[PDB]
Amino acid sequence: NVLQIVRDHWVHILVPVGFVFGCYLDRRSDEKLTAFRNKSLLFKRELRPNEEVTWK
Amino acid sequence: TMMSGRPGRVPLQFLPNEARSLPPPKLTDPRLVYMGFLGYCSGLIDNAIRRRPVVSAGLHRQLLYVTSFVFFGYYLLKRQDYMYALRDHDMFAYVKSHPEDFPEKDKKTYGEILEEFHPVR
Amino acid sequence: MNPFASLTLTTLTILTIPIMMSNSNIYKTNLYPNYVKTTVSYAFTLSLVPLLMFMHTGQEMIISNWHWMTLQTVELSLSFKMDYFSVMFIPVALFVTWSIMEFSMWYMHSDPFINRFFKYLLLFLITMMILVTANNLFQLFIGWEGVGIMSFLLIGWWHGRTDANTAALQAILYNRIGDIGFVLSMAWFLTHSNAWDLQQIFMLNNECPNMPLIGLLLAAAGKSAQFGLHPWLPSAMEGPTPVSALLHSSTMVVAGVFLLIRFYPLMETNKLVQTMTLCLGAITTLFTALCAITQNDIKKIVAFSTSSQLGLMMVTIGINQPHLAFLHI
Amino acid sequence: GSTFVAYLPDYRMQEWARREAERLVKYREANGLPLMESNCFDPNKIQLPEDED
Amino acid sequence: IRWTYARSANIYPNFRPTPKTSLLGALFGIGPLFFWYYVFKTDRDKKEKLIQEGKLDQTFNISY
Amino acid sequence: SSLLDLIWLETILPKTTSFIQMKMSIMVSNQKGLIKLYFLSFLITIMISMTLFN
Amino acid sequence: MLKIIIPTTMLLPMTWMSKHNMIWINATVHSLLISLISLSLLNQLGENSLNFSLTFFSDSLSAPLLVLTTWLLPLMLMASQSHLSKETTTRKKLYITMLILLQLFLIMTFTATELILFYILFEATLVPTLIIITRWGNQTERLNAGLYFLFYTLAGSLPLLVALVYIQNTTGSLNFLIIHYWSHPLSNSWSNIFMWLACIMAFMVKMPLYGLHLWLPKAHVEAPIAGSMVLAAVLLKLGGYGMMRITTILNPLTNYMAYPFLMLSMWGMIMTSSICLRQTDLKSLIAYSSVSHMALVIVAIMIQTPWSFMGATALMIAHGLTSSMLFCLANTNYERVHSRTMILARGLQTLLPLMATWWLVASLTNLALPPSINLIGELFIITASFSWSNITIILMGMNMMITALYSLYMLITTQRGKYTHHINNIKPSFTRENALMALHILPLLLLTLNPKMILGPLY
Amino acid sequence: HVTKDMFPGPYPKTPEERAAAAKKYNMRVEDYEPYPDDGMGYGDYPKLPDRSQQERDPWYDWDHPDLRLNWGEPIHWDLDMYIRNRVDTSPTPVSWNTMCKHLF
Amino acid sequence: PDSWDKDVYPEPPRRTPAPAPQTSLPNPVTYLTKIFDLLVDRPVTLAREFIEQQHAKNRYYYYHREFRRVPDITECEEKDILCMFEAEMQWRRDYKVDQEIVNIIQERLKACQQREGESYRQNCAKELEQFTQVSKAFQDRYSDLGAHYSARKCLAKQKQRMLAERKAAKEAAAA
Ligand SMILES: CCCCCCCCCCCCCCCCCC(=O)OC[C@H](COP(=O)([O-])OCC(O)COP(=O)([O-])OC[C@@H](COC(=O)CCCCCCCCCCCCCCCCC)OC(=O)CCCCCCCCCCCCCCCCC)OC(=O)CCCCCCCCCCCCCCCCC
Ligand SMILES: CCCCCCCCCCCCCCCCC[C@@H](O)O[C@H](CO[C@H](O)CCCCCCCCCCCCCCC)COP(=O)(O)OCC[N+](C)(C)C
Ligand SMILES: CCCCCCCCCCCCCCCCC[C@@H](O)O[C@H](CO[C@H](O)CCCCCCCCCCCCCCC)COP(=O)(O)OCC[N+](C)(C)C
Ligand SMILES: CCCCCCCCCCCCCCCCC[C@@H](O)O[C@H](CO[C@H](O)CCCCCCCCCCCCCCC)COP(=O)(O)OCC[N+](C)(C)C
Ligand SMILES: CCCCCCCC/C=C\CCCCCCCC(=O)O[C@H](COC(=O)CCCCCCC/C=C/CCCCCCCC)COP(=O)(O)OCCN
Repeated sequence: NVLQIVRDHWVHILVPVGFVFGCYLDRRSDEKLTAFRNKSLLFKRELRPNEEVTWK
Repeated sequence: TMMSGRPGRVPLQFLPNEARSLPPPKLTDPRLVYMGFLGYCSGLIDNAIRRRPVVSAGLHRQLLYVTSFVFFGYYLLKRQDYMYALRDHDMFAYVKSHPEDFPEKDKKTYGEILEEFHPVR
Repeated sequence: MNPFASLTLTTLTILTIPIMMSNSNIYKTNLYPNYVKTTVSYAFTLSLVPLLMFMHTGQEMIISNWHWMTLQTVELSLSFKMDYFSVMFIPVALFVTWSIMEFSMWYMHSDPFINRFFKYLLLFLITMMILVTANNLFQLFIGWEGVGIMSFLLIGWWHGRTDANTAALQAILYNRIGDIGFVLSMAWFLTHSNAWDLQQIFMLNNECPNMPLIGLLLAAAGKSAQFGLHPWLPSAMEGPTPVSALLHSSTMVVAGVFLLIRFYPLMETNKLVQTMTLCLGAITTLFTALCAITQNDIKKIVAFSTSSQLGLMMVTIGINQPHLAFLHI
Repeated sequence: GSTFVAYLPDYRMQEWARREAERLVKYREANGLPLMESNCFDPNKIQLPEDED
Repeated sequence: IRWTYARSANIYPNFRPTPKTSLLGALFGIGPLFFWYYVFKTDRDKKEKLIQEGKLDQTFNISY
Repeated sequence: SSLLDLIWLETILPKTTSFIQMKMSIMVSNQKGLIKLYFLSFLITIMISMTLFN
Repeated sequence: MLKIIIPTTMLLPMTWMSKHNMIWINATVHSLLISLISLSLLNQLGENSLNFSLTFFSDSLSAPLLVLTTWLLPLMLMASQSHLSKETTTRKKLYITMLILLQLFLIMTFTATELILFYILFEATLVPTLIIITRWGNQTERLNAGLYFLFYTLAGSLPLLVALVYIQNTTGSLNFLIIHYWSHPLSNSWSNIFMWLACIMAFMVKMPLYGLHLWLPKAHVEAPIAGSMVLAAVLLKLGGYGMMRITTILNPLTNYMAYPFLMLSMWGMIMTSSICLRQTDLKSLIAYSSVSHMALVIVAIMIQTPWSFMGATALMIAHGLTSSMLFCLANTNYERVHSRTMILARGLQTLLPLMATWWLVASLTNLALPPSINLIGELFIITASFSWSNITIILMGMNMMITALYSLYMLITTQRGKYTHHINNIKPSFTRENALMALHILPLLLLTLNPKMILGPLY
Repeated sequence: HVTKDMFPGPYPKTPEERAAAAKKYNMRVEDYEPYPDDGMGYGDYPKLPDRSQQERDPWYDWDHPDLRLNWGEPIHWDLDMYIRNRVDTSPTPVSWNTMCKHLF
Repeated sequence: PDSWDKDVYPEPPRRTPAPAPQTSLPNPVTYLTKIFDLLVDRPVTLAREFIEQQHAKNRYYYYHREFRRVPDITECEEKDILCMFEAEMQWRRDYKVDQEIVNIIQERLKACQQREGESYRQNCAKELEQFTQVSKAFQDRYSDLGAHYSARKCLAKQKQRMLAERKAAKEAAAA
């Protein structure tokens, strides 16, 4: 019965929320290390006609 | 280092007027979040010591602890950033004004540097 | 295409089906020993064909089917050598195992754990087939240790008897003394020849030094129960008579002689190791026959007979006659 | 997880190295080059220090 | 219980430093270490001398 | 098992450390609480600082 | 890397907000889920590393250790479920909190781009283990065991902090990447010798190196089952990981510096293997076997060759799994007999056949039976040592023979013979214990199918 | 359930404590004999005969038939050395020295 | 099979004798291989053809990754970290490729030894001598680097080897 099993089963959602938050934080921290994107001498590439960034 | 005797420094200013030229810390700064976590822990310990339901005894008191910790942490972060900015500024100024003590090292390539090789046997 | 490889791999593969079915319903019924005996007989009649092809032509093949791992310049893969020795020994071993299992269906009739006993015999046979057909040193070591563990488990079959456990631990101790030399040989071959594969070892060793051959001789003496490391074989009679008939009589104990046979191209280029092999075989056969001459237990007498025959086999190895030693095996 | 580990893509680049080695050995055998070279770097680009002892 | 306690925990409180204990401890705890150190040091010095002199014939020695 | 592990290895680091620290603790903390001796030591200490550090 | 760290942190509020009768189920389920997430890290490259951010990186040396650390927690919870039945809910939650904090510290330790962060977490792991040992311990010697465990580690690791701050003051960085790329040789000097000693001794004392291994038997015997599991499986490998990370700056000083430690380890494996032959306690025997294995790992790391490093990594993983399984089996016997003495309960194969099968498989894996990864590491290290010197083969063979001897001695003494007559409280083995042994043993035989996953960065 | 006074102690030096130790280990005073008071930590523990367990009577009704021991009896310091699975000291028909000479 | 290059993995023409029965007795090998063909090779071929047509119904491609050449360690500054990183990655890739070249040569040697049978000591001199050259080169380039190997240490080893060679040549010429 909803609104009753939630009071006992609300705890289960916490570990999963932590995982998605950690993935988001990993991507957010990744966003700050783009100083050499498409500037490495090995993977120096010309952009596609509809490409702004080689990787995200 | 010792910046106590630094010239043009006011005796009891927490944040000088020249500190306002630096970007302020964001409200979502991880250090501010850690200060809020410290305030939450203080509230939980206060609940536990007084023999009260730890999680849900006083919501107003826990909110006050978190808010006070966040406020003081924000101002402390501002002062810390200003002090580190001063350190870097003085460093760069001194390096600029004393060229003879910091010469440009003649750049050298590894193909013409002889390094001893120690075999692993 | 070339049914030689398909049949030779099929025999070894079908030898393992009852092990997979050991968790099925047939393992809990009294038809399991007959099932395993039928499987062994079918494997024997199947393996009779590659021997026939070799007899007609002389077919020789190497099968490197699965690549397990590669460390730098060294590549390790599951490789099977299907030469004269393998295609001649497999039918004989399968025939003997089939006969011994049919005998055990009668001998071990009142033993509550007969399905387990039969399963163990199958496990030992599988390990011995792994040992015989191995093409590199790591696989042959796998079989080398598997047969030893099966010997330990089958000797101490009646685990309530102190002497059976003592004999099993004795066999383990002597086999580990041999394993020391085995590991020494493996290390030497990997360090110098840069391979555990037999082909590369045969190419890069025209004048094989003393150390790897001495390690191989130590391993062979340990597993074939030569004079230095002999006493474990007579003590291995604590196990059931079918175990003493299969493992410690005709199939397991010839493993050291077979190992020396497998490395015969390097053995003939060394004269001191051949001399040591000859002396060891002679002293072993004499001492074991002299022990046998006055024993009262029949199983002990026949075990000492087996040890003396192994000594004669290693004498034949010492006089540079490996194929004759294989025929005697 | 075992199935996932079994089917992990080759980020260690083993078959890539196999293909590179295959093409290099094809090129060198055909052109008469002696396979692998003893020096990893071309001696023209190393400036050794003159001893004058 | 007495057997296990005497074998494990009653040893040190009854220990007394004596010439016998001192000499046996020194021997059994120091002698093997220096013996093996001497053996391995001599072997490795010999091998290094042979390598420097170039007469060791390390052909096909790729993995170490 | 016994001679090395349970006796001599135990004697070398841990038992020796414990014995030395306990003896030093006993020596340091065994003071009768008389200001006579304390200020006599202070006088001795003051004299040493004047004559040994300059 | 935060996709693993954040769920581990969220394990704490979930545990503390759980129902009084649902802590174990939730903790086990979410720990298993966290472990599944950790599996993604195994994919590794032949190039530099998996540099997630400035703070954390992953490598094929750190990935298997992280996977083992994440996998161990559900097993520890399963083992601890039994003896904590009569405990209050708050104290059980505190125990689970200690385990979670230890996992978090280990996870952050194994990534650790910067060396002072590595030291801080490597020392932070010391507190939860100490609390577990000295709080939930059965005997009265747990206090002395905890004191030994604390003070050996701290005495070893205090000079390491001074060495690290000196290295950063001189070089300018402690980030492992810069340290590796800007490495410079160490001149044979007394100051460099003492810097080498300060860098090495902290990891040596936790291996444990022979002669500095006294704390380990006490700590392992007096700890609860979960503490013994974690100490034998993960906490011993911290020293090996640290040595592998730090020996990059100790060259060429290591060539002659290593001799005292090489001799100590080579003789101490024989010494501890022989000690295992005369032991009246299961836990002490398992602990001394761990000491022998870690001494051989020390030899591998000191030899400092690619085969040495691969063998050391494989042996670390295999030993962790095997020692955890052996400790769990010993605990299953102890919870029935309450004695912890080998000779009391005998002939248990007649009463518990499946547990006897588990005993046999664990003993065979400890015996290094091929093609188990235990023998893979053993053989790689033996070959590397033989290339180092052909005379090591004698000691290696002696160690192998004695190892087989005491492994089968431990199996035969407890499983074979005649049952003790007066012991009549030996109940059938529960499904929990059988599942614990199965989850210990199946990963080993699955990993032997893909040995490249545990062979380290030099594969 | 075992008390503090029931554990092994230090080497006995007086006849009274010798008798007390003999009573503790459930044997006669005339049959009690500790190890020599050397540096090694035997302390107060009877020095039983070095006879093996294999040569004990196989027809007595031992409480432990496999180990051939009786409940409450003093245990030899090296019991795990003589467990019928290891070194035994059973007399042989031929003397040790003659056997050594013949074998050598 | 086109799945591998025949030039990288050379094989002799594999000349085989022809059946020359000297007696009227029918040998069992031919009958057994015929029944083996009928009962094994035909269903296997049918299943393979079915699977191959199912694969041809859905065809897609994958490509070999090409890597550009970058400056090596010999032309990097003392404390320049970016070029050092690029050169180290390139050197590691070259090390892997060299290892696989040695693997190819070893496979050739093993195949020759197995194929030539009893006359391998004479008929496989070419593979043995190629392996001798490749092993000598590989040994010179990477031996004794240790666990913590890098391009800088390999360059130092090459530098000392060239210094020794130059000194020996000067001493021999000026002898
Ligand atoms: C690494 C950093 C990351 C993690 C940080 C780690 C620390 C975190 C927490 C820090 C402290 C803050 C909270 C502690 C307050 C103390 C209260 C307490 O005891 O607990 C009782 C209380 C439950 O009991 P109760 O029913 O209320 O009444 C019982 C009485 O309180 C009293 O019951 P009793 O008196 O009947 O029981 C007696 C018992 C009770 O005595 C205690 O338990 C005292 C508490 C421990 C001392 C705390 C020290 C201060 C912080 C130190 C942290 C050290 C970390 C460093 C690592 C080393 C580890 C030592 O004491 C004993 O049994 C004696 C033996 C002691 C055993 C050994 C001692 C070891 C203590 C070390 C603990 C260190 C970690 C603490 C973790 C949290 C523990 C609650 O616990 C709680 O419920 C509060 C826990 C936190 C609540 C979380 C809720 C938030 C979740 C919802 C939102 C989701 C968040 C995410 C957002 C996004 C999602 C959408
Ligand atoms: C345990 C951690 C420390 C806690 C400290 C107590 C927290 C409550 C205190 C509340 C704030 C007090 C600040 C007072 C308000 C104005 C201060 C201002 O007027 O004075 C300035 C001084 O500012 C204060 O010094 C800054 C105080 C901030 C303390 C935080 C640092 C703690 C170390 C890092 C641990 C993190 C703690 C975060 C949680 C609290 C100017 O000083 P100045 O006249 O020019 O020279 C005197 C000092 N000299 C001689 C050394 C140069
Ligand atoms: C019980 C009675 C018998 C019943 C069962 C009968 C059936 C027998 C089958 C059992 C074993 C027989 C051997 C058959 C092996 C075939 C499978 C093998 O080929 O797959 C392996 C693959 O196995 C996996 O790689 C290894 C398993 C993963 C191990 C991870 C453990 C799981 C996580 C648990 C926690 C971790 C704890 C330890 C920390 C490290 C190797 O494959 P590989 O040649 O390479 O390449 C795969 C294919 N490619 C080419 C497309 C890529
Ligand atoms: C207790 C359980 C085990 C714990 C761990 C033990 C491991 C620690 C051992 C430390 C390793 C060796 C330390 C120094 C090795 C350097 C080599 C040196 O000792 O040998 C000779 C040194 O000669 C003499 O040994 C001088 C030192 C004498 C004083 C040292 C005390 C000797 C015994 C002390 C052992 C105590 C260890 C435990 C401390 C509590 C070489 O002569 P020399 O060419 O000139 O010096 C070369 C070095 N240079 C180039 C920097 C100058
Ligand atoms: C399980 C217990 C083990 C405890 C650890 C044992 C070894 C401890 C390591 C030695 C302690 C000091 C570490 C040095 C810190 C690193 C700093 C450094 O290396 O710089 C050296 C500093 O070197 C020193 O000063 C060392 C002095 C030693 C004083 C402390 C002695 C402690 C005990 C030493 C003997 C025992 C060491 C081995 C113990 C064996 C295991 C018990 C050079 O200094 P500079 O003056 O700046 O440069 C010289 C050019 N001008």
